[PDB]
Amino acid sequence: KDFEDAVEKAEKLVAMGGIGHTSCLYTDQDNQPARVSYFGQKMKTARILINTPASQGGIGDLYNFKLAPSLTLGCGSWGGNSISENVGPKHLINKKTVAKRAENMLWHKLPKSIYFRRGSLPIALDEVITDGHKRALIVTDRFLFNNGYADQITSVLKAAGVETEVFFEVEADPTLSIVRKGAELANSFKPDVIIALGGGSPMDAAKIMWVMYEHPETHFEELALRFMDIRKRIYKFPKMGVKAKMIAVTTTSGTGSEVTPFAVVTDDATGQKYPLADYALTPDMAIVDANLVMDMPKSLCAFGGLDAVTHAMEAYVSVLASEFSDGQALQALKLLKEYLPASYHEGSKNPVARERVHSAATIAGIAFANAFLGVCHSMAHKLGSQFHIPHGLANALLICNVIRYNANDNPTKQTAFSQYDRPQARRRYAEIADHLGLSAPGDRTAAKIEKLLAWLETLKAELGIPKSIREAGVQEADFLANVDKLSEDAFDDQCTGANPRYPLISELKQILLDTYYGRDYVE
Amino acid sequence: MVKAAYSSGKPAIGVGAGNTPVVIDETADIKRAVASVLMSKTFDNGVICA
Amino acid sequence: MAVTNVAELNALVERVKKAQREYASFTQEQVDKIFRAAALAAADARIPLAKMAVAESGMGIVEDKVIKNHFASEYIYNAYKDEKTCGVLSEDDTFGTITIAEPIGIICGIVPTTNPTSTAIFKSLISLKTRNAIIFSPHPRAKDATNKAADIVLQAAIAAGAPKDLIGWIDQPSVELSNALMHHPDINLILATGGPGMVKAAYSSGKPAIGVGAGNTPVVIDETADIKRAVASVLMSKTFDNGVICASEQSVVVVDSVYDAVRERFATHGGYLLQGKELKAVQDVILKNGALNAAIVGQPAYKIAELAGFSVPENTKILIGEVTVVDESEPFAHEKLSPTLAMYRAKDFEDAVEKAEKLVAMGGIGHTSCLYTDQDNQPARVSYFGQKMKTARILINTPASQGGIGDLYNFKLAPSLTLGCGSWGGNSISENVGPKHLINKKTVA
Amino acid sequence: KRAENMLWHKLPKSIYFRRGSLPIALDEVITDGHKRALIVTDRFLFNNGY
Amino acid sequence: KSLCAFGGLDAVTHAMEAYVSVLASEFSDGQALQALKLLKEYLPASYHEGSKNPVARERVHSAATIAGIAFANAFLGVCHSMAHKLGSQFHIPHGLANAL
Ligand SMILES: NC(=O)c1ccc[n+]([C@@H]2O[C@H](COP(=O)([O-])OP(=O)(O)OC[C@H]3O[C@@H](n4cnc5c(N)ncnc54)[C@H](O)[C@@H]3O)[C@@H](O)[C@H]2O)c1
Ligand SMILES: NC(=O)c1ccc[n+]([C@@H]2O[C@H](COP(=O)([O-])OP(=O)(O)OC[C@H]3O[C@@H](n4cnc5c(N)ncnc54)[C@H](O)[C@@H]3O)[C@@H](O)[C@H]2O)c1
Ligand SMILES: NC(=O)c1ccc[n+]([C@@H]2O[C@H](COP(=O)([O-])OP(=O)(O)OC[C@H]3O[C@@H](n4cnc5c(N)ncnc54)[C@H](O)[C@@H]3O)[C@@H](O)[C@H]2O)c1
Ligand SMILES: [Zn+2]
Ligand SMILES: [Zn+2]
Repeated sequence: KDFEDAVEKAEKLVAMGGIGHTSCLYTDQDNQPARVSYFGQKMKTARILINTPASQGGIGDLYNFKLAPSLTLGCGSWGGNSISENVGPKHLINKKTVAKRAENMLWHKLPKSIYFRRGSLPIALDEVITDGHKRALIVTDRFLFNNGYADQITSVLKAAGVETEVFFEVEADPTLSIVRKGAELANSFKPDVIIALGGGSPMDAAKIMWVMYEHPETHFEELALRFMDIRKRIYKFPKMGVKAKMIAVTTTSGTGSEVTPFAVVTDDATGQKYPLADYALTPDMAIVDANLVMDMPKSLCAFGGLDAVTHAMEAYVSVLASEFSDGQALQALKLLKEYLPASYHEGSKNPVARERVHSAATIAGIAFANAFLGVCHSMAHKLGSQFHIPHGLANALLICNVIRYNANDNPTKQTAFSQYDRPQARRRYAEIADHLGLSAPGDRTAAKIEKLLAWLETLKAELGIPKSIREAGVQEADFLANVDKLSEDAFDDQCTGANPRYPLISELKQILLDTYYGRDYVE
Repeated sequence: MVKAAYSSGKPAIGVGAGNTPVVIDETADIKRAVASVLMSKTFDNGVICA
Repeated sequence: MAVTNVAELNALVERVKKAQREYASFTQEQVDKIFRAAALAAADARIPLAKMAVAESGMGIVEDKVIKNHFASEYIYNAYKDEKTCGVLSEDDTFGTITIAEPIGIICGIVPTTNPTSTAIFKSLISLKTRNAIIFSPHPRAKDATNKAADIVLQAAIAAGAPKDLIGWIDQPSVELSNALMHHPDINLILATGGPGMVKAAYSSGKPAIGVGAGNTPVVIDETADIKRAVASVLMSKTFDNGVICASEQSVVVVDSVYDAVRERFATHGGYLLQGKELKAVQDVILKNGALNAAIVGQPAYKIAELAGFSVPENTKILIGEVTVVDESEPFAHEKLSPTLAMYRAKDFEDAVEKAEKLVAMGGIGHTSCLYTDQDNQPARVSYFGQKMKTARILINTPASQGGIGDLYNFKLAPSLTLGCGSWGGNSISENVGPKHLINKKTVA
Repeated sequence: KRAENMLWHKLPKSIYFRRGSLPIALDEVITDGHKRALIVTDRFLFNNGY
Repeated sequence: KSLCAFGGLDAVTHAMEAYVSVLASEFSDGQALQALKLLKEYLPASYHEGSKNPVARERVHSAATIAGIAFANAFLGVCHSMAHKLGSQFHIPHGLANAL
């Protein structure tokens, strides 16, 4: 009685004899394009013939010139076949492939402008004035707002005629609860530039509230998913910068978060530190000036400067370490060898040493933005979030054992990478020990690692660092009850995938036990 | 035969039988649709598949 | 819910057949929502699924099943992220052809015991990508790890928009319950991975079956190779999950020009060269009754020597036996599924390929070979090796465990954990199985 | 008092490099919505398939 | 071979003038010295061999860009000022002019 009833009767006529062989349809194929697609969607055959005699049109190269000519017409898995096509010579081939080795594409991604000198805070802030920005949001710490550090930015900004607003309610660790508070302030103010004034946690909380202001429907449970490789991850970060730029003014001289695509934020429901890593979190401008670093106390200068040593030391031995980030990893260790003892003792009376340490933390930030950290920062994120040890103190205790852990000739379960030839972390640790001049002109490879370990054993001695985690204020009844949970949490903290060794969970608790009791790790 | 060709343990490329339901709606060419059915169904007295 | 015998098995397939025919009418847009959310929660549970598969079977390293469950959930998502499999694939206006994709239907899924949870992630993701269902029948040794792995993908898909019962699994397998599933009248495909006794059974039921076989991996290291690369890549891939992976390096063939330098590079590192009494003490522990015993499959290298009757150091990783004959009488020329090697010596490069041609004769006819040489300065040897070896994939300067599966070291092989061998080994694919093998392309001429 | 001139470190937004990363980097400019491209080459590089 | 020797010696002068310049800061001193370390060890190897030592032809192609990181932010000295005039007057190719 209708066209749509005729296809219904035809669907029951391919039910009795032959499930997916061949149907046919006669209509004007030019004036009716909606009926030739409804008939192709309903009929469960292998070939759909239109205005064609089915004997000459079922076989190929007649009336169509695009079907493959054959006299054995397949029906697919509807009729119990495995072709669903016309059988030709391409079904009897057994294709054999020869796959040669290729290397993973590396990169060197930085902010668009890294401005740095002694007093280049207002000269760099005049660039964001002339770019047409009229509404700015400034994310600071609570200490920096009460000490006039946030007033050095608002005085230059409001003198040119922009609308500023200061969010000064971040903590030492940027939990997720104080991020959605600033993201609620963001879309109620609608800024055009987010200035992340601060050293660590004020910058990591500003990068995530840059996401939730740009795309307010993103889930934190999908940002914190651990990938195996970037450019092949499941949750792609959306393209940001469509209504808000990011300026990154740093104050502490230990963390290069102004150039790295990292944002370590706490979940605040289970108490876990999650390093969120994708290159959409890179700021558009990093301002590293040493006028904000002069009045830094001695406890923050020693915690920061020893953290930036471990930044350039793990980015040099990593598997993603190429020739582009080996010069910056060694330059940041040359400056931190000569000036970090001078910047701690002399403090603010020796400004030319406080400036070089503040630059060497950012140069180390160039290194591990493109060649990520190893297993020392994977354990330091869990050790710092469990017992409230500040970041910079945690990885300073751990670095002397990870160097003895990674420097092995035949390690158990070396990692998989196409660029990484063999386990060669012991040679690259010896290339540091003579670039810094720590070695005599005649030495073996195993003797240069001892002079490297003896250097940062005295460097932590004259900087007020304790010898163990027990001397840092951790009870043995509390540490030994969580040393199995922290050894499994550090296995999947997304910095594990760049270590030269792929660590076992039994080996990661051996480093944590030998660092609490003050021993040295021996396999 | 398709049930027997896939019953021996070996990779098999089998094909089956089949009907061919034809739909001739109201906007078709009646002089083409009738003369093409008579040509293809009498082709070798309809021993051809499809 | 549970399935233990044939009376409620037919109630499981009839539940799946009802819920698949309303999933077969989905669009391209609302399948990519399901396929993304299923892979998003399958990589989230890479840690607990890896600890269950070692607690159940006890034949692997827990740290290696993490990056195998991660490979089966984010590399399978990345290659088939935007691939047309549901609606109109192509269309020609000058020739007048429309190519429409379809589903196949219910698929019998047969997982092995070596990869009990990673293939359950892989076969589930490529099934609901092509809008069809799958019924799992796990190995009885590791039945609880597979049924838990398919449950995380199912409960994440229903929250995304899938039907109520799309992925089913046999809760308690048997040799009769699995045979009753393969002879069911309303399933259409058998995705079956296992040994050579299973491929003969998967192609014996009257149904189109996509089977894969086992296989050796003869390695040819000629005189112009990188010795520091070739030794360090064999140790990485053979100790990857203690060699339970298909296409792991079961035997190497070194030329006589660099045979001594390769042995010294193996001896100073984690390899242990077996000498004299220890060589014969391990040849009677691998072949039990003319077949590979299940007591050494996936065990570490110090437990195989402990089962043989001596003691190696606890940190040794590869048991090397220098053998001479290429035959079925030598037990070291077989597939071992354990960190154990077999070093052969050849007098030339063209003699090393001849010994490698006889090493793909015993176990696995067309699975995987390998070759270590400089692929730029020697283009005539990479074409002579590709013409002589009758395998499905030829790996050059590549660890065979990470290089047999795709998207690692090559970026052009299709990533899959079911590696075909072609009609040499009694298969019908000769490729890596992806979502393009479960389509049933329909043309409109 | 003496002050110092503001220095900088300005680079391209992405510096992709390895042995064969020409088509893997060209897939980024495909997904950015670019539909019309102009390629400025030398006369030798056009006649030699580059 | 004529283009490999003209180019690789040009990139030596790129990293050597960007290291002694007055705009040379601590950010572009590591990249200026890294590009001279790679051009010392592989540029004789990349000229003699060529495509028979690809791992040496790759490091020279990377060391020219690492030197490009150096003089993008700390500009060249007086050697390239004379080489632009010496090369445009007598048609000496760039790379040969600043090498002399
Ligand atoms: N972005 C990254 O890639 C990255 C890398 C490492 C660590 N982090 C995160 O950052 C945190 C470390 O940050 P941090 O310790 O460098 O800074 P911080 O935010 O921890 O600052 C420490 C405290 O000192 C005060 N302070 C900050 N700057 C000061 C100054 N100039 N003068 C006087 N007092 C000052 C602040 O009030 C603050 O409470 C870690 O918790 C870690 O999670 C991020
Ligand atoms: N689409 C196509 O490719 C195509 C083409 C022509 C015919 N056909 C089908 O074939 C039929 C034509 O009659 P037919 O006599 O060729 O069909 P048939 O099934 O009787 O085929 C007979 C041939 O198949 C083999 N055979 C039959 N039963 C067998 C068994 N149990 N075990 C092993 N071998 C067996 C015999 O060797 C015999 O020569 C039609 O009904 C049609 O559906 C299909
Ligand atoms: N081709 C590949 O990519 C690949 C991948 C992994 C493993 N494999 C092969 O599989 C083996 C892994 O060990 P395994 O114990 O799984 O091998 P196996 O042959 O014992 O296979 C076990 C599975 O096959 C099924 N099976 C076994 N015998 C059967 C029969 N008679 N009828 C129906 N089903 C049957 C069972 O359901 C079981 O889950 C290796 O030896 C390897 O060669 C191949
Ligand atoms: Zn740090
Ligand atoms: Zn020049």
